[PDB]
Amino acid sequence: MPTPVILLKEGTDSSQGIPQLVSNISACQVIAEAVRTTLGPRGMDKLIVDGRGKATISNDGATILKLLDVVHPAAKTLVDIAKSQDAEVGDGTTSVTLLAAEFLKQVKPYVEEGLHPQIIIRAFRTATQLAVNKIKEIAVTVKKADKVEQRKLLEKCAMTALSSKLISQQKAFFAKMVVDAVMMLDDLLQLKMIGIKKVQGGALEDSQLVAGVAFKKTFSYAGFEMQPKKYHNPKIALLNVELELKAEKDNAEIRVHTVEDYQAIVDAEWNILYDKLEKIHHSGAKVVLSKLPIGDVATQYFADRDMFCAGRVPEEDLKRTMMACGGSIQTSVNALSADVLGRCQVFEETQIGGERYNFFTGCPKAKTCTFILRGGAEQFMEETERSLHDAIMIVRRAIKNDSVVAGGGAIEMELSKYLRDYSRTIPGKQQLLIGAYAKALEIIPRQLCDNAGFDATNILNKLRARHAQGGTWYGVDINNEDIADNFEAFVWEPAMVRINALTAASEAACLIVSVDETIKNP
Amino acid sequence: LSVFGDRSTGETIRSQNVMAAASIANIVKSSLGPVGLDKMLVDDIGDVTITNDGATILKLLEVEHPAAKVLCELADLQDKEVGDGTTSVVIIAAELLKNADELVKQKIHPTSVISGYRLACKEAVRYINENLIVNTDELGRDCLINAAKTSMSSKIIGINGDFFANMVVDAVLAIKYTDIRGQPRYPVNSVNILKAHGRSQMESMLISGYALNCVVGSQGMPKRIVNAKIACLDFSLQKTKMKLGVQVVITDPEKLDQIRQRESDITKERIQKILATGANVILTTGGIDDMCLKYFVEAGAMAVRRVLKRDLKRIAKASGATILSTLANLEGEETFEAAMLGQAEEVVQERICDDELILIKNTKARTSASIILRGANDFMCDEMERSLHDALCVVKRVLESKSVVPGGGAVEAALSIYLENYATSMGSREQLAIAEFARSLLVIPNTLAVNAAQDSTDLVAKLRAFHNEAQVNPERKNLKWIGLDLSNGKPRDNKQAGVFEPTIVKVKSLKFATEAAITILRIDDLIKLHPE
Amino acid sequence: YGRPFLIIKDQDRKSRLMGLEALKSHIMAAKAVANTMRTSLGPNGLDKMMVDKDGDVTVTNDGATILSMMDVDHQIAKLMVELSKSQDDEIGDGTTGVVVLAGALLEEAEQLLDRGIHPIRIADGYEQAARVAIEHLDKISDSVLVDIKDTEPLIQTAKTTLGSKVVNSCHRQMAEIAVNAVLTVADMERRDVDFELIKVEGKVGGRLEDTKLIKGVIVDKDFSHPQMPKKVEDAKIAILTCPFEPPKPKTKHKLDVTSVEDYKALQKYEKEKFEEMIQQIKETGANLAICQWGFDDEANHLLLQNNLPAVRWVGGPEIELIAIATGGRIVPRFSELTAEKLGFAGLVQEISFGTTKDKMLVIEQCKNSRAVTIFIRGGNKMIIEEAKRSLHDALCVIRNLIRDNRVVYGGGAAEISCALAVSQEADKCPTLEQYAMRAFADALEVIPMALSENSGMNPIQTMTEVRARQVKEMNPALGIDCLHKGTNDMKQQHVIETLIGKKQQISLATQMVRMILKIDDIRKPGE
Repeated sequence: MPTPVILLKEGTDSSQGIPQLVSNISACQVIAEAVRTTLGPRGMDKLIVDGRGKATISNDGATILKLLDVVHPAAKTLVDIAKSQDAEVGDGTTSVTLLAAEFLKQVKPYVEEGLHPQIIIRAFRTATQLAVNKIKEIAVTVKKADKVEQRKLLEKCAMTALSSKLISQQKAFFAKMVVDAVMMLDDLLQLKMIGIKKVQGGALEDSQLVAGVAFKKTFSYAGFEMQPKKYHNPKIALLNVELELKAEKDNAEIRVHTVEDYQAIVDAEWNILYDKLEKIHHSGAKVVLSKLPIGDVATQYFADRDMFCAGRVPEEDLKRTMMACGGSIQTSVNALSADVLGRCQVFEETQIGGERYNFFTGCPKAKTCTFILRGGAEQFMEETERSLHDAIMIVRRAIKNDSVVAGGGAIEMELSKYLRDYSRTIPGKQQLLIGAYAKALEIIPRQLCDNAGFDATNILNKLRARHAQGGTWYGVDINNEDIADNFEAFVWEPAMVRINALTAASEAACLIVSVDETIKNP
Repeated sequence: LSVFGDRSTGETIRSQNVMAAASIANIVKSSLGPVGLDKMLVDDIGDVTITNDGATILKLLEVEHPAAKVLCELADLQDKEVGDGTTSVVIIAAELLKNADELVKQKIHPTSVISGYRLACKEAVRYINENLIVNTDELGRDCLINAAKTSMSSKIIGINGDFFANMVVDAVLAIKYTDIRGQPRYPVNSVNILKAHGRSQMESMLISGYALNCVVGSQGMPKRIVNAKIACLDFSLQKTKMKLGVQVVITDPEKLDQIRQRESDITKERIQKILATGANVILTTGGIDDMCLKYFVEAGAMAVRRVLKRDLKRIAKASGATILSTLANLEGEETFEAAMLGQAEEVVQERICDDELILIKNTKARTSASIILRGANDFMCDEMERSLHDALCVVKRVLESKSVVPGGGAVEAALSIYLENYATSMGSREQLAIAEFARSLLVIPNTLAVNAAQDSTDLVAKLRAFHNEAQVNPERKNLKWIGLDLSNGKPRDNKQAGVFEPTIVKVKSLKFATEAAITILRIDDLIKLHPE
Repeated sequence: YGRPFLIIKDQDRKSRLMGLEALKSHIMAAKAVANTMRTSLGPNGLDKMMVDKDGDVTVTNDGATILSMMDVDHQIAKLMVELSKSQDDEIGDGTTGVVVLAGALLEEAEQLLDRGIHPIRIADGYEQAARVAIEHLDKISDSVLVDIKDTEPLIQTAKTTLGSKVVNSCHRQMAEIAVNAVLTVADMERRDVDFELIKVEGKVGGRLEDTKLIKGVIVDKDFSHPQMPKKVEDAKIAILTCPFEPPKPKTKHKLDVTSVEDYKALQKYEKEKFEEMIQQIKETGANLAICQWGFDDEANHLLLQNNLPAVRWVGGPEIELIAIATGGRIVPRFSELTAEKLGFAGLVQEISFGTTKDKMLVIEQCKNSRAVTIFIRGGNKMIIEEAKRSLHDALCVIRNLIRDNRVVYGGGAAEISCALAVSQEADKCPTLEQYAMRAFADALEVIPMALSENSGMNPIQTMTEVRARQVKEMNPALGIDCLHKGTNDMKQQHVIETLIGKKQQISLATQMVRMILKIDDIRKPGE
């Protein structure tokens, strides 16, 4: 009994052609709807809980898409774009996804026509290149101008980017903190320096910016409460080496005939630890931190001689501290000298919400700070942290590039007008694709107004009419519920965000539309 | 808060309805236009059914989602009213729904869209009646052939379209009928269609008369009669019952034999009364007993049993015979009159595909038309009879309404731009609905091109360009034209090409599509109930 | 075209509620939490009893505990639980009503949503209202900064905050206990106090009134050797961590005795070292010793031989409490032990507290001690735990008062005046935020209503009279006569509360509910 021989595995799914492509477009639209509501000064956030039961709320779309583990292949590309934009420029990852989906949405009716996708993607590439050039032309610098403080642009940039996430009504506050903080980051510019500290409890209006380093951590040994916990003008000693009785040092068997020699051996071990402690004290410092655990006895000696100590401190915060007080971490206690000894304006350790924290700050030459982030919700901790991370990284980009553009979708409207006018010049099939490009691009204000509950058709129509002639930076104003020169209203976003957004969306459309069929393997 | 099922609201259910409508559209999107490719259904058990006529597909396709059922019923109604456009009307409905939703999918208030749609339909039908072409000046048989063979493409028989159109027009002109005293109404389905696998449609023959799917009752009884003595008889032929309850009780046995004797002699005398008239042909839906058969053989007449009622009614209408449910008179005595007889030149049973069917040729009272199909399998034969039924339907429409429309999508070709211009008049928001109506209605050329597999955007653009030119320089006697083709993949003049469609097709199509859009668009929530 | 496709795995069971329906569901859940909590507010309030997963029981009034022990599944219930935990371990009681504020506010918020107001504006208005409320509140604040040494404004405050817990039986006494403890352990120069210095300790048995603060440390061990004297008058104290054993360097080590004389020398050393350490401790001049770890029995005796009672197997924290209480140090060897590091106290005496159970150790140190302990006694384990939690909250509130020395008379008058100020601003509100203002005021109005409801009075007759009085007069010192005394002057009634308490409460609740409004869409995976 012979049988026909199969080509591929049993159940190898296949689906080819226009139905496959339109299915992909619909899937992208579905992904969009999961995020459509999100962006807006009156925008939105989602709550997603995992199978493990841990809740997670988010307003940044990229985080949400990470949580929405997508199985369908095409949408995985969109979620990857979300990761890309998140690593690049920040909010508008939301906007990025909406642009991608809407590009696909406008193209799909023409895909119903049997157009070879490559024509579509060629038009897309040309349009995107032209759009990027237009943005760069209408980019705005300030250091040419006169009425800019080197921070005012940064402050307003934070102002704009923030006012969609969970802390929107404290923007006038958080912008000042984040700008002043990032001003200290120079010139390493990397996020690892400034940690974020999710202290439980408290109203986030009470969240603290310290020109120094703090710990949410400690660990109880014998005397840790005994030693004084104020040090007005202290010297910081930083030990990586542990302080304990050969606890985890080199493993060795020892042999001793004379009992007195055995006595001498135990004495010599304790003399090792005493020698280390004497080196520490005679150093003249009073504060000692250690990655590795601290012997209780050494704690006792610090207590007796009024030195403060702590053990098991997480390494990242230790690096923060050493970069703060200027001292260098040490592993050899013997080679110690005053040069590697960090100094701080004042040291403390004060209760916040039941937790035992440590403080030292006021170091005039400290290029790294930290956020004590009060808040009554554990979920606020992650959400506020995400928002703050977006703020920090976007303001870093802004410092790097003195280029700003108006917000409120006005950029998108300007691009729409420019591209539509350009479309008249090129005859043939390209014209319709350019038109669809503009019609998809205009989506951003529409979603804004919809989440604002307005007649975005009146808004859009007035927008186009006024924006044909009257000024570049007119766009949606949420509170006045109509057009405004958002630029003067200080809705200021770095150009890089929108530029990268458009580029990513363009190549996303290229990728998706450049697919005809799909093969699945069990 | 309802048990046994959840509910869905707003955007979810809107998108679901559009999704279903698009599904139904794509089910038939490949069977329209002179390059349409027919569908076929492995049923569940092998009794397949090839067909491209959309309404047939929808009826034979089980459907569960509500809106899809709505569209299916719309297709069925359209078939009950036109015959084709089930090629088209479903697509029109789905596309209008799609674009209307796309407007609504943004925010746009549905009732505004509905009002815009209503205006669109009224404007469109008015513009069509300003776009009409009258056939009265045109040669009758000419335009009839044109409309026929236009419908004949997109079907199995489009190739033989010329021959088939000739046959169809001959039949329909032969089935003339004087209506309400002022109308020359032509009855569809009056022409009889019989399928017979075997020879090709090349050899499929038109019958100048009527044809029976019946057989001679008695093999000894003759086969052909050159005389017209045709009597109809609903009244069945059995040695009669007592027919209600009449028990027969015997107290004098001497008479049982005579009782049984007349139990048949009653039928015997009825038959003899029938035959003494000289009728040589009898038909009967009711049963025919061997008693009658042998009598007929001895008389040499013609007898047929178990004929369908509609067929014998048509026989009476053709031969001029009178349907007779029984024998009776204004006086009680059961008699029969030669005046009841109908006539036809010759009646023959003939063997087509080793099955004997009965033919009736040239009834003198009223000319009748029947058509025999010849083909390879039963699949091709019954799908082509569906096609022919649509043919007769459209020709009936043409005759009933002396008015024709240029085929090949000139309709929406004009309509899109005309409605585009008219949209700005309203000034409200509804002109957006108007424009979307036009753009969606532009779907027909798109589907045409894709099924013809050429650059659809370019053909559509050229069409729109020609029509827009037809809306510039109002001296349009040399600037108004009409047309679109596929076989050469470029525009033409369908008026010259003969590609015509009946007006009522597009008119009723657009009206029903508008109603369907209004119904489905007003939806904003389904509530499910798991059964009892 | 039409066909199902996979977007998210388990696509069948990934449910989703979106928009206004979701919001209303969330408000229903929050209101359910609010109703569960309402009865626990106020001295007339009634507390809850929880059943642990492992079948354990617990009776309590502290809302933080109420939600902590709860096994909720709906997410926003978890959010409220975490709310209460945060509020408590920031402040103390008030969780007695914080979630109540949350629930009433969200209820009235739903009232607004029914009129189709977009949630974001609601959030913004509620934030504005909260700012107005807190600024009016701290305008109308009284202060205890101008107070003399704060003996019984603190006593009054404790009296208030304990009006809610069942320990109210002798709550005067526990009020003095709390205030004395915190005043002893407070660092006025810093405005803080670490509760690690406070040793909470409840041993079941005896009356509730028997509960007594001990200016000292109480240790859950008896004497190392039973024969040692039970009382000691002098308290020369030694604090050691090296066990009374032959020292062993914890590097992997062991000797290699070979000869007769080798073993004999080792044998001699065995007792020689014990004699050495005994001589060391004696010559130190100490009288009593405490060791972190176990003893070798032989040294146990020899220690007995020299009239030096000691304690074995003392856990760390207890040890350092001993050290700080006695002013002594922690010595790691005998050799480095000297008289100066020795701890001193007034009286140390073992107590056979239990009628038939093992004993306890108390150190009635008599000089100043930056540490202190509270010893709680009573008839129920559950009552013991409840006393623990209650007294802990009392300590927290007095600590908070140390952080800020300005308070507000309680009894609901405060937020009553806050609501009136909010209403007054609502007239200069203009547009739609006006509804937000009056909305927040009416929602905030709940706490007096709940108090009166638990008081059994007609709530609203009472609260209307309260509003009328606080309008006609200017005193924001008129709440609800919770304990049925004909004066609504809680200032005379002394029903008082920290500014920080209500301020943090209302701000935190505002932020929490602001987020609650901030959400629209939920995707729950089916279990």
